[PDB]
Amino acid sequence: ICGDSTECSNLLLQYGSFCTQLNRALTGIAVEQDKNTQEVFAQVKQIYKTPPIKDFGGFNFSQILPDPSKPSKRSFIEDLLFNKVT
Amino acid sequence: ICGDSTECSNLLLQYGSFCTQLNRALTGIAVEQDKNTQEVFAQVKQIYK
Amino acid sequence: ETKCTLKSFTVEKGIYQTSNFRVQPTESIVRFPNITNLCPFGEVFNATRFASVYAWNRKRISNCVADYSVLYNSASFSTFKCYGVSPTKLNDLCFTNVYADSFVIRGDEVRQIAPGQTGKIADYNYKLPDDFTGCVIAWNSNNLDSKVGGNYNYRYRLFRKSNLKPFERDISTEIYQAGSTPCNGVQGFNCYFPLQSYGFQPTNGVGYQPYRVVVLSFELLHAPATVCGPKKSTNLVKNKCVNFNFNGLTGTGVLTESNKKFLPFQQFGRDIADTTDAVRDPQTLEILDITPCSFGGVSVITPGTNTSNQVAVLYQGVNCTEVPVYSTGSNVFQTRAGCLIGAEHVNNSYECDIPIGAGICASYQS
Amino acid sequence: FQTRAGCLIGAEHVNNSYECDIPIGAGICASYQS
Amino acid sequence: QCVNLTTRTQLPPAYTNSFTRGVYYPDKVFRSSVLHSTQDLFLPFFSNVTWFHNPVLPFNDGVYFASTEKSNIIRGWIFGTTLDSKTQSLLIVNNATNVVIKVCEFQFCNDPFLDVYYMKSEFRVYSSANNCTFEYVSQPFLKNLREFVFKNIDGYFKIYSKHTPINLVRDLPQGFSALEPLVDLPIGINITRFQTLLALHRSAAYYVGYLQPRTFLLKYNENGTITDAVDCALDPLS
Amino acid sequence: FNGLTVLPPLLTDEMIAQYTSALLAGTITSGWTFG
Amino acid sequence: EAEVQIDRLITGRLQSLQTYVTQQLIRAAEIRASANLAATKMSECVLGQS
Amino acid sequence: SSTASALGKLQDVVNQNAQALNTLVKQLSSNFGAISSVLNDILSRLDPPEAEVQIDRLITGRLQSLQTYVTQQLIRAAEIRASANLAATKMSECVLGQS
Ligand SMILES: *[C@@H]1O[C@H](CO)[C@@H](O[C@@H]2O[C@H](CO)[C@@H](O)[C@H](O)[C@H]2NC(C)=O)[C@H](O)[C@H]1NC(C)=O
Ligand SMILES: *[C@@H]1O[C@H](CO)[C@@H](O[C@@H]2O[C@H](CO)[C@@H](O)[C@H](O)[C@H]2NC(C)=O)[C@H](O)[C@H]1NC(C)=O
Ligand SMILES: *[C@@H]1O[C@H](CO)[C@@H](O[C@@H]2O[C@H](CO)[C@@H](O)[C@H](O)[C@H]2NC(C)=O)[C@H](O)[C@H]1NC(C)=O
Ligand SMILES: *[C@@H]1O[C@H](CO)[C@@H](O[C@@H]2O[C@H](CO)[C@@H](O)[C@H](O)[C@H]2NC(C)=O)[C@H](O)[C@H]1NC(C)=O
Ligand SMILES: *[C@@H]1O[C@H](CO)[C@@H](O[C@@H]2O[C@H](CO)[C@@H](O)[C@H](O)[C@H]2NC(C)=O)[C@H](O)[C@H]1NC(C)=O
Ligand SMILES: *[C@@H]1O[C@H](CO)[C@@H](O)[C@H](O)[C@H]1NC(C)=O
Ligand SMILES: *[C@@H]1O[C@H](CO)[C@@H](O)[C@H](O)[C@H]1NC(C)=O
Ligand SMILES: *[C@@H]1O[C@H](CO)[C@@H](O)[C@H](O)[C@H]1NC(C)=O
Ligand SMILES: *[C@@H]1O[C@H](CO)[C@@H](O)[C@H](O)[C@H]1NC(C)=O
Ligand SMILES: *[C@@H]1O[C@H](CO)[C@@H](O)[C@H](O)[C@H]1NC(C)=O
Ligand SMILES: *[C@@H]1O[C@H](CO)[C@@H](O)[C@H](O)[C@H]1NC(C)=O
Ligand SMILES: *[C@@H]1O[C@H](CO)[C@@H](O)[C@H](O)[C@H]1NC(C)=O
Repeated sequence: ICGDSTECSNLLLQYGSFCTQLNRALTGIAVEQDKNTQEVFAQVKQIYKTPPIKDFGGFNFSQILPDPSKPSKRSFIEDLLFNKVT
Repeated sequence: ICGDSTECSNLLLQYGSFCTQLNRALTGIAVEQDKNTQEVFAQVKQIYK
Repeated sequence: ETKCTLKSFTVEKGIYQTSNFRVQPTESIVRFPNITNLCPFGEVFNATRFASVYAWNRKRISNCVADYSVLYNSASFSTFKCYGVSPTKLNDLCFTNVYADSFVIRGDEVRQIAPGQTGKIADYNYKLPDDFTGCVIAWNSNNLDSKVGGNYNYRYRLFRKSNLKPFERDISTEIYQAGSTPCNGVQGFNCYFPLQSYGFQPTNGVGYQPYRVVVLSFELLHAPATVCGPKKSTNLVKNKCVNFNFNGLTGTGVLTESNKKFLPFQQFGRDIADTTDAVRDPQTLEILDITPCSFGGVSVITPGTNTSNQVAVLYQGVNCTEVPVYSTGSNVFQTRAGCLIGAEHVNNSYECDIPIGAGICASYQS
Repeated sequence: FQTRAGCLIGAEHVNNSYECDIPIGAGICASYQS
Repeated sequence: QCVNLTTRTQLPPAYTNSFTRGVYYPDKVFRSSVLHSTQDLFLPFFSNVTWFHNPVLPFNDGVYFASTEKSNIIRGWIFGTTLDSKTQSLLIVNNATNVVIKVCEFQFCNDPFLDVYYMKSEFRVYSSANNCTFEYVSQPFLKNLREFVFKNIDGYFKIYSKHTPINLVRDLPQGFSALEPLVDLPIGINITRFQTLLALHRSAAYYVGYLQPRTFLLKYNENGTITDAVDCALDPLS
Repeated sequence: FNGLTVLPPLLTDEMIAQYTSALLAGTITSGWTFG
Repeated sequence: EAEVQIDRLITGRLQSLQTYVTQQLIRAAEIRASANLAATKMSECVLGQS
Repeated sequence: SSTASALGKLQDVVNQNAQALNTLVKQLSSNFGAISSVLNDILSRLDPPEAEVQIDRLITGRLQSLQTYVTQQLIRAAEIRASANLAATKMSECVLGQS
């Protein structure tokens, strides 16, 4: 509102406390976003790992399992999804 | 808010783009209503008799 | 600060936002063009003769340095009043296209020079726009514009079909049809001459003595500046959060050399949303750049007044290069969320107690 | 053409019936073939 | 020093398409990679433009004057109300050296001209000039086409210029190019009509269009040069 | 009116009734297999 | 003075319109939630046994 | 890999957020009835007694714009939270067990 002006700050000071509620709403929004992500993804207690030998009765999961070569440790489909969207 | 008055429109023009947002919101609401009806009712691929 | 913001003498474990940090400007810089020629103002003010009110004299002055202090402090003027700019700030602004209009009116018509004013001179001889910006000066001229033999060279328009548009000149003198029949150049009944003379005499009292009135009109940022006030220009400073006064345009930021490719006719570029980005100094004609001085909120991490009374301070989104009261308190750590002072980085990995961000967080042991 | 939603110009009217891609309203819509 | 010209030269009032020419920079603010919408005076797209193959033409509000002149036969311009000493008049001439801009109560006869002898010095365009207002001199303006835009707003005479080689024979090129601001004259004249000057041999194609107030959308490239424009009211698609 | 307008819905009542008829015929004849 | 009077009328009418739009947004969100519930009920209790 | 427009929802959310930010920052360039849109100029040109009126106009306009932005943000966040709850329920019921 003021952009580093003393007079504007002095005039805004007499409008009561409107800015505290404004900042408190945005803070609640941010905390809610973090809680949403945490409660949608953190569903297990330990980190499991696939065995080095992969013989799943003929089913092929190579397209979805992570690729250690890539630094991101993301799968093929995850890379495609990340590249497709801007 | 002006009722076809030129000077009223000119005076309103210096309040920025409040009305574009208001027009956008109502169109969003209408599209939402059509989507609601379409998804609740259209769930069959064909028409049986 | 945390106690004051929470309005409580006790604080539970967590992270809180107290205030915001911002860098302060150090010095100031002024850059004005290579112009020092004086501005002729007494020639139009101390002129012997002024034109009539219906044929008011107009002059355009540019490429000069004018001092408004010498005009304001002079008490020889009867009326000194401005509209758009306070007089004390006139010396601090640089304008272009200064117009000076001079004319002579009567004692009671001084009120007619005003926006949205109704009368006779205000609508039949000279019309002032509603959105006029500038200033108006008036003074008495009885000792020089009044003759014992009577002054009749001073005339004013009296008859016209309608009113006059602002800044419109009328010189046509044709017989007026005040009835329903053509006059055909006959001044009889229902036919009056549009011009009415004056009876300026020294024996006449107040309200009829001759008065000389001039006006000054300006513009606001329509072209490169040409006429400024008395000011001194300093040099240029690179990589410093300072406030600048480039050609009357004031701002605050850090100035850096820019590689943008202007064209010989612009003065200052921008990107979007009326955000000035690069400017050109009049003296050197260099493509500069403007970047806002860094800022961001500050946060405090505490394990609770129940346990201890030592805290850690995080500056959000700020490079750990310009931290400074608590700068030399403890170690400095650089995160993706900003800089952190008062805590020690470790190579272990435990559960998260007080989240900080970017995947890292702190806990109490220290 | 005249429709329950108003008046349409620049579009032809046909007896056929296809899947709806550019909705217009009142149970009718238009598509590019013209 | 002029006489009535017996040879009543006749130039047919041809009409042709304006296409997409007549765009000039509206201000001096550099922008890059941005789409900016602004409302101002402009020549409407795909309008009807008059081609002359030297009468009196009303000035209206604005004039877009184009000439595919060869060997620089076009000389200058005349502006005024009655083109006589009774009223203030404006004259622009582009002679062999630096140009001349003069504002006086110039007196003109029926057919003013410059003329040349085959050293080259002949100047009898007018007959009298008693009271003058303004004088200005700068660099000369001059197969190759020259486009000029004249605007008289708030006592300011803005002249925007652009010259480009052309290889097409007759019709206007179907392309886009901006018109950078060339000259600003801080003199206010109540113009209503204007003329043209020719370098007659003492021993003819030009295009005229008018401006209207409307809104345009302009695209700026990386270097700040306008490369595309759209008229707001020409087509539902626009 | 004073600047307020009402837009008709895209789906008319007849088409909604036809959808309901199709759903009910499918659930009567074929059981739940048609889903 | 017409600018002053028009300004007062404009600010009042604009404020009222904003209030109306906000109420409409809230009501639309509630109706959307109800429609989602109805769609789920149709999907589950009609196309199969629950 | 080949077909585009398969990720409409996330792109729409991003576009809505960016557009809201853009219009919020663009509203700073409106007179709101005062004589100028930049507060530095009105400070450096005109005396306090009615300059303060001008800043009052600027203040009320900008505060109203900020309030509208905050309310829109709250509505959108509520919608996003509902969608996140649905996603969590689907992930618990269809990934960790046969539904
Ligand atoms: C599972 O599918 C992947 C598909 O990517 C197979 O990987 C391909 O295998 C063929 C045959 O050797 C190679 O020509 C391709 O270059 C491989 N593609 C990639 C991206 O590596 C993989 O072989 C399949 N798994 C099994 C056990 O056959
Ligand atoms: C016009 O003339 C007046 C005198 O009538 C000038 O005013 C004097 O200016 C000198 C400047 O050194 C002062 O010392 C005198 O005290 C002034 N006297 C009065 C009566 O004002 C004025 O400077 C002249 N020029 C203008 C007004 O532009
Ligand atoms: C904080 O500022 C320093 C100083 O510029 C940054 O260090 C520079 O980083 C760039 C890019 O890696 C290098 O090209 C420079 O040579 C570095 N300069 C110095 C003096 O080290 C540092 O990257 C900045 N920190 C952050 C988080 O942006
Ligand atoms: C073309 O016009 C210029 C004016 O721009 C003429 O230059 C003038 O020449 C006369 C004669 O010596 C000088 O008195 C003037 O001072 C010159 N004007 C300027 C601005 O330098 C030039 O002579 C003209 N050329 C012709 C008619 O062939
Ligand atoms: C815009 O400016 C850029 C940067 O100067 C130009 O890019 C290079 O310009 C030089 C000299 O004109 C050429 O030799 C290079 O080949 C250009 N690099 C490219 C094209 O990648 C650019 O030409 C200018 N004009 C435009 C239309 O972009
Ligand atoms: C202004 O004057 C200085 C000092 O004489 C000189 O260095 C500079 O080039 C001048 N600038 C212009 C634009 O003339
Ligand atoms: C926290 O407060 C409780 C109650 O006063 C006290 O028993 C406990 O010791 C406190 N914890 C610490 C770490 O001081
Ligand atoms: C361990 O921490 C120290 C600082 O305490 C650091 O210098 C070192 O690089 C770290 N080593 C590893 C393997 O993380
Ligand atoms: C096809 O449309 C035309 C146009 O009105 C109409 O006359 C004709 O009856 C229609 N035929 C059918 C089979 O719908
Ligand atoms: C211009 O007008 C003439 C008649 O005045 C007409 O013949 C011609 O077709 C018009 N040009 C265009 C492009 O419409
Ligand atoms: C301009 O000149 C025309 C005649 O050419 C005249 O009718 C008009 O009133 C003049 N306008 C002004 C403002 O002098
Ligand atoms: C030119 O100025 C003189 C000097 O006042 C004047 O007498 C003459 O009438 C003016 N010329 C015209 C055409 O008005």
